[PDB]
Amino acid sequence: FDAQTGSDREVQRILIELLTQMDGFDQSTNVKVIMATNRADTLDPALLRPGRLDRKIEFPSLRDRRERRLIFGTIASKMSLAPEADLDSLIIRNDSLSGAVIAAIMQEAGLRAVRKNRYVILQSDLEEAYATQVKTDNTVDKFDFYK
Amino acid sequence: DEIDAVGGARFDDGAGGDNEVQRTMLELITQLDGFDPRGNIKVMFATNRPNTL
Amino acid sequence: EVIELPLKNPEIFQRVGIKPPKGVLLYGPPGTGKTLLAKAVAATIGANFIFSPASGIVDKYIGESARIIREMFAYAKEHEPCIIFMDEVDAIGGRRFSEGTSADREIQRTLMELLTQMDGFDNLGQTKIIMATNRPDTLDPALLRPGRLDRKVEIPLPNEAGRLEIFKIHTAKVKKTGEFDFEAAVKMSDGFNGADIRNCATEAGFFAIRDDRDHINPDDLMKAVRKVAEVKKLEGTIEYQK
Amino acid sequence: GYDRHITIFSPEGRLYQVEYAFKATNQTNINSLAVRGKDCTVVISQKKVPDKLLDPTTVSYIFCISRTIGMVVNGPIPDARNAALRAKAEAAEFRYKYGYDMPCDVLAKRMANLSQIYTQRAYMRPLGVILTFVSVDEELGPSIYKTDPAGYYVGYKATATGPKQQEITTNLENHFKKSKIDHINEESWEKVVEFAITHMIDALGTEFSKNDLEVGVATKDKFFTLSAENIEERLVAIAEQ
Amino acid sequence: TDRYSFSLTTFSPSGKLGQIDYALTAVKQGVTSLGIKATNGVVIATEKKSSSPLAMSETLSKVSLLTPDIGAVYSGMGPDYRVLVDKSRKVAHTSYKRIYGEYPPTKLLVSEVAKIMQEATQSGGVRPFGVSLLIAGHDEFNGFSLYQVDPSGSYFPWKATAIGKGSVAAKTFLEKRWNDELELEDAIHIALLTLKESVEGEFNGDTIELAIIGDENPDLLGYTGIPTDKGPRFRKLTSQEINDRLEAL
Amino acid sequence: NNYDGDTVTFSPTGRLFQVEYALEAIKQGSVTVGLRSNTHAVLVALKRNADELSSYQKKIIKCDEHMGLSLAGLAPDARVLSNYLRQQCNYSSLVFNRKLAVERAGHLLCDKAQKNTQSYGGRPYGVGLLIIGYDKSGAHLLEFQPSGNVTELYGTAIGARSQGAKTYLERTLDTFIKIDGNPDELIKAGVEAISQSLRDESLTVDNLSIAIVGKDTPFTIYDGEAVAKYI
Amino acid sequence: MSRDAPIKADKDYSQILKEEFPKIDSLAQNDCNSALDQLLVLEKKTRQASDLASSKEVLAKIVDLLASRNKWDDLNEQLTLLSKKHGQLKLSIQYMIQKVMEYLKSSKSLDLNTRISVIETIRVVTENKIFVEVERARVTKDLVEIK
Amino acid sequence: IGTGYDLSNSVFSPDGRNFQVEYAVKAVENGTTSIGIKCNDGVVFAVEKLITSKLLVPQKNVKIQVVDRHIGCVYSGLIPDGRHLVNRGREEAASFKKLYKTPIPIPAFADRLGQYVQAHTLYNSVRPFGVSTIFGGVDKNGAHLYMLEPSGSYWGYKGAATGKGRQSAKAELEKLVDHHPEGLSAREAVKQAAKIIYLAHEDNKEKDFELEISWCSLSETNGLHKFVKGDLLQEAIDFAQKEIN
Amino acid sequence: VDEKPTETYSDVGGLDKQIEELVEAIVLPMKRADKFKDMGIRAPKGALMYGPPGTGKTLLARACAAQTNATFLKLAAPQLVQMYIGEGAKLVRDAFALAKEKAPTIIFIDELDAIGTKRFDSEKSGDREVQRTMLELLNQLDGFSSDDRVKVLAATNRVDVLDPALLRSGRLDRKIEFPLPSEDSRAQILQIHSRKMTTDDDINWQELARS
Ligand SMILES: Nc1ncnc2c1ncn2[C@@H]1O[C@H](COP(=O)(O)OP(=O)(O)OP(=O)(O)O)[C@@H](O)[C@H]1O
Ligand SMILES: Nc1ncnc2c1ncn2[C@@H]1O[C@H](COP(=O)(O)OP(=O)(O)OP(=O)(O)O)[C@@H](O)[C@H]1O
Ligand SMILES: [Mg+2]
Ligand SMILES: [Mg+2]
Repeated sequence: FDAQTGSDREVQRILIELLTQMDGFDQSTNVKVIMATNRADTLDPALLRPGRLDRKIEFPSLRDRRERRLIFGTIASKMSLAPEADLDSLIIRNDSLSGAVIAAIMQEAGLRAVRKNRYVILQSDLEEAYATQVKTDNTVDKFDFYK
Repeated sequence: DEIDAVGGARFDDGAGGDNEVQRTMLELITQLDGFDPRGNIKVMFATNRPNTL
Repeated sequence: EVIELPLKNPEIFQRVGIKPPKGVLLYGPPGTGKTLLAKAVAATIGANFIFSPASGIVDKYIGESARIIREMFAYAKEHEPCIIFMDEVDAIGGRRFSEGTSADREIQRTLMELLTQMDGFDNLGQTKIIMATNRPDTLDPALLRPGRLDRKVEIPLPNEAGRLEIFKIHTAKVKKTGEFDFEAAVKMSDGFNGADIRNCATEAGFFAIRDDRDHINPDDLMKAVRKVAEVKKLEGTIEYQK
Repeated sequence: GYDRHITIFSPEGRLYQVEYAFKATNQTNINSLAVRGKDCTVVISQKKVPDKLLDPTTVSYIFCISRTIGMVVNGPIPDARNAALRAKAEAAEFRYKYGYDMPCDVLAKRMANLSQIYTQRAYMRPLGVILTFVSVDEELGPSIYKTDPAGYYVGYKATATGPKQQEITTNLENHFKKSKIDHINEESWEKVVEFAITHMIDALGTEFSKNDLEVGVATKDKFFTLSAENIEERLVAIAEQ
Repeated sequence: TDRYSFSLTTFSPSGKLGQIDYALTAVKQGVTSLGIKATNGVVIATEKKSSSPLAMSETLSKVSLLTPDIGAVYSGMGPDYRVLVDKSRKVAHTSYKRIYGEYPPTKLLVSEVAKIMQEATQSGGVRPFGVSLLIAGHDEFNGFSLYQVDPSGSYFPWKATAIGKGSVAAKTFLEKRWNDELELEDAIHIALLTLKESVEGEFNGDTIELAIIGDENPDLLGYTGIPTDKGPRFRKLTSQEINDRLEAL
Repeated sequence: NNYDGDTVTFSPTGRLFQVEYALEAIKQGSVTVGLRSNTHAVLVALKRNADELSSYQKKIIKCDEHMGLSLAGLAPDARVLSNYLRQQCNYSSLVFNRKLAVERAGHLLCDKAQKNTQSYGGRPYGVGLLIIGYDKSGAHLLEFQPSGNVTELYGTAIGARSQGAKTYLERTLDTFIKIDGNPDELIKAGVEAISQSLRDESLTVDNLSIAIVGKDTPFTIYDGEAVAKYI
Repeated sequence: MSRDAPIKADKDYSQILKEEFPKIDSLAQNDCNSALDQLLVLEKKTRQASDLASSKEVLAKIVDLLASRNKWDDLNEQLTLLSKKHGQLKLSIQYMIQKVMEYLKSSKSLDLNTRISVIETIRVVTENKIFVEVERARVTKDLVEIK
Repeated sequence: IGTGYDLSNSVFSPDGRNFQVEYAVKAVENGTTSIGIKCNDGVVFAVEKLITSKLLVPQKNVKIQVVDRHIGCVYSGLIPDGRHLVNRGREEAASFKKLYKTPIPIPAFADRLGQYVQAHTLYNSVRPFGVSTIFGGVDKNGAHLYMLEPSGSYWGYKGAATGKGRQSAKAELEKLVDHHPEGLSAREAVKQAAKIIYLAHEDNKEKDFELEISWCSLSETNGLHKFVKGDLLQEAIDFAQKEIN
Repeated sequence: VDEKPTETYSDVGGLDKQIEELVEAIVLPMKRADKFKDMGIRAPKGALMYGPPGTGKTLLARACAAQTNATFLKLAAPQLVQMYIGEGAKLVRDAFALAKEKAPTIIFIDELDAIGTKRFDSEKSGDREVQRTMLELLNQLDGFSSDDRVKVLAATNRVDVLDPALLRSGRLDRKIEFPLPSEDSRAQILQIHSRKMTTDDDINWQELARS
């Protein structure tokens, strides 16, 4: 906090008010506030000490190959797939790929199918569409002289 | 007096830029010639380094 | 594929069994026509079209700035199908910071809302967002995020084909003696963008104020291409895209 | 303050100075696509010629370095001629001291070492060019070796260069997956020129006229460049495909 | 010209030599490589890596023969290895193959390449090499021996070790699986097993370059009938041969 | 700003600044005026003492038996280049038995000053010479700029208040070219030229140093009471 | 697709080819492939109007093929080839193909021939889902009747 | 981003550009107009040589120097720096003449200078040249014409130009090549070099100028580089007056 | 404007070509607004004046004020930046809104390094107060706003430091360079200041110009 602007002073008041009454919410039949943040280096540690927020859940952006194949598999069961397509060709390509990017990738493959005028998602579509929404080369791009 | 502060030569650096120092310096410059005649105002600069200017 | 189709027929997306896309991010080097592309599609599609500079919704006042933004989608839903168009979302879609000042931390309060407004538990029916940006690199990672915005259209610099088309769009309109110099000019005019082309027509036209000709010479076209080229290169080159 | 201003290491273990060369390569906007035929190697490249006043015969990015080794240059044209001169020279020297014409493999490693030394000086600027050396060897057959400003190189089944080369890499990779044979096959070199030109017309989404192409083919015991007159006879040959 | 005759490795103020520290960062960016010393061989191992599949791996090399009795394998920068392999072959001929007529012992050659290291941690206009090498070999009086030559210019004799991005996890696996009798065939099963946990990309006999410094093969000697000399002890394993031992996991 | 430290660093104005700086050494320098006709060249220099006890510093260096140069910059810098000109004038007499052309001698001079200004750890030479001589195409007056640049003029000046001298030469331009054979008159026309570059310092028999070269007169330096007829 | 040259003229050029149609018929007897070439060389013109005009002729040869009892195979392969190249437009062809299906009905061929022929026709419209979809169900009910 | 990147030249800037050498194109921008018309039988150089004072000696200064007997070299920008680049190619050409006893080809000579300017950009210790040259001549392989940028870039040319009036020149040379895209005469091209120096004198119409013209032509000069002087030079002058009227 | 002192074009001594280039982009589309409509081309959206300091870019604008007799909105770029959140942006939109009304218009901006540049992305700080007020400037130059009755005259003595989005022909169409006086032009300058104080005719102006 800068702690001289009104914008900041008003959030100071909120932050103490939530925290105080979180202790008030103790010994109730209620399970206390669930809250999420895509960031985590920006939070005050006064929330993060025991007796307020207790359980800290980790979510990775890494997945192992058995756990990856499952995400592609549930989304693809909801859509239609050619008997000429497979999902085990899709997961070897990346070593790192978070669960939502899999969702969008699956979208792309089915969007591409409208262009081609296809009911099914043939693997051809699927492969081309896979490479779209990957990107992120800046250390393997032209920078293989670090291996 | 002493415009080693508020006198840094303008450069681009990608950290934040020299924006706070030069904001003040550029206000000054425009009122030392106007876009209209300035009144009777004599201005004395005094510096230790005419090289940060 | 994203804007016309699920408005007309979401029955197409239903065949495959897949969700319709919403959220388009357009990004490009400047003068590639990214603002132009949206202006053109707003008069065609024939739904309600909210036009929104991203930098006129931020007030002084404390979270009024967020109050406007929530309303903007709540209006949209109620006029559905509707389109929310945001220009230059570097302004309030900036990087995370949280080591800034009070001014920048304000930006976090408006951004955090707009992120939840797009996807939460609240779903959007046929509300579609086209955001335009001059760099996807200095936008927030949470915004940029796959699934937050769906289709990621690159707007490239006009290809060897494209150059000819653009030159013809601005030259049909003018008075001229008859210009057959585009065969030379497209060749000369490499490393340009759409805005500089549109300027070459204006520039050729200013040589004819001097000649007192009421027609633009094809000779005047050769000069224009050069006049634009030199100044452009010198004063600063243009952005590269990831 | 001085770690990204000579080729010394940074707190990261990276050499940014070496890295800026790789960001200079793609500022010329010249594309290249190179495939190994059955008994030839064909490389096709753009030849942008901006102004009317350039004499087009002189504009080139195919350099003859030997009878068997051509060298195709992407990156600025000053750095191109200095890498090209050093190459011809080393080719002569090899012939001189070892008594056979230089094999490509060896020229690839030779220009690589000179690249390596240029990033371990402090008074030498690494040449910012990606050179692709195309050949037909009598021991290792048609090859492609691509060197780069750092001093790494690897052989290639095909390779592309330029700023739109991400696109070109995609077409060629699909092609060699589907077929399942590492090199393109077709006996006559003329028709590998045809297949190669189609793949550049598909990838870049642009057609090419005779002055926009400049094509080099290394066949057996000779490297030639096709005259722009002869390149049209190939452009017509795509009209019956 | 040259006016760069001042060292760019300089003492840092709280101690340490800053360039050599930095260069060791650049070692741990690169591929993962390991070596296991048996009682009758040394095995060395590395993973190939390309820009795209369009690169060939057939013409690529990352394990090189310095002398027929002494091989090397690196983890760190590709460019620096490439020149330093060639300088290693050069000093090995010029300073023991013209003077004592034969290939140098493993202790001696290691000591020479550490001095090549040393004269780019010092002198002007130069920074440190950005590799760390295992230089494994066999000499007639110190047995099989595995070394690690580093950006500092030190050497350490080892019995099994690993270098590269998966170094931390690799050596703990190797500490617990080491034993004071291994055969060379038993050594291989350790090295492959470990290198499989550091790969997450594709695994094949074409993408793992594996080398043994076993025992003598007269089929690579090139000739027969001088029994005084005994063929390459160094023998790089072909893709077909490696693949069987992969199934053997 | 930071562009001024060395001789290698351009410069956003198209310049290099250090050569620009060395050109200001000529300006703080004393005046010498050259004028030529079609038959005799004249250098008219104003010598400069420090104090009353002091001597006056030689401003005209006879370079050869038909060449003389005059400094208007650094005295140490003038000594280096003068040797170099003598050397190449003597190398021409020895090898080709040829009086070194005046037009050629500006090109030899040229390149000695360029090669230290392109180089690191060198500097430009901050001295401008006016070089007279009489060769095979007649009288010549060269102005050597510390920029390296050589130009051939009918009359020039360099120094301080020098502009006032160019003007005297600029008026009297169509007169002096036409008087030939009469060295008395050229000399006087050059004394009056350098007198409009005064500002309370005057001219005397220890300030004025004249040297001429003619068709019919080899290189002569007049000083003392031999510049007492020609005030 | 569309072009600014073969609108009116080329429609009149297909009317010239129709006066040359009996020469084509007489040529079809000696080798069917020789007759077939002229109608395919006409279908290399981009324009919707001229596309519809040209293909009538191709369907008119496809009665000749269907009439003969060893030439019925050829038309199946051709229509495979028509989907695969690009046709010349994707509006034109989908209608013309139905006329082929129509002909299958009224030809009264050997039962052996009819079975194979309807399988070859359906294989083409397997991944597709536009106009084609409707047609496909129309020939499959008829194929299912034979079985 | 980091501060530096303009104090040397074997730095690259973070965008892969130079500095000094990009700064060096602005040194060349202050220079005198200089054009080259490639005719079928040779080259015609012409250069605006300013009379900057009334105290200069007319027709006794030149900026067109011959290298060997058949390659004219003509430069603009830093004039002393420019003589040094010509001087290097007189040593290089002379070495070629001894070793192989033929006059150095225009493509061979282009190659020899080119390296030289490029070599000064590879060190932090030598200042990159701030001149652009137009050079060509007639050799056994025909006529060729080259412009060599300060960047150590050169290309073939049918007309090239440099200096301040490069804007008007480049535009006026497109017209001459659209009058005669099938070639033009070397006698004729003297007169056109005159006309395109006087139209390009309009960025620089403050002052007065001497036109210097030279040609190397196969059919009037026998493929040797000589100066355009006497009556022919005065015809071209009278030509230019009547055009600008 | 309240009428800024007339300098005419006898106190913009020398630099003819710049006055010519400037009046074409700013003064003709006002007066001769009919002739470009006929030619079917569009008028500029602006001119930029850049060069070394002291070359009278500010002088030429002051002149231009007196000559066109339309509303001239004087602007200094650090005045626009404001410490209350996006009230710097309120200043952009209002000033330009104002220019629609009082049309035809000229906005003269002095400086442009206080709307700085767009290059910041580093976690530690940034200043995204400067960026926002700049990105608002661009949205007024865009097609949905007026631009055919609002000319923007921009003057700066750094041009390198600027972000490419202010630049490009079509935001600021003209890229006018100011050089320093020529030999003859220096003479012209000196003689136009000297009318204000006493002189004698010994003074030869030529000598002074040479110096
Ligand atoms: N793609 C294009 N085809 C045709 N005209 C174009 C194109 N791009 C730009 N132009 C022309 O140039 C004008 C100016 O471009 P415009 O201002 O729309 O660019 P932008 O890329 O959206 O800008 P900014 O980066 O400032 O947001 C257009 O109004 C149009 O006349
Ligand atoms: N060409 C000129 N003719 C007449 N007077 C001039 C000329 N150039 C400049 N001046 C005078 O010099 C004074 C100071 O220059 P001014 O501040 O106008 O320059 P600028 O280059 O627009 O500067 P900055 O970018 O530093 O604000 C002017 O007010 C004017 O009186
Ligand atoms: Mg100012
Ligand atoms: Mg916009």
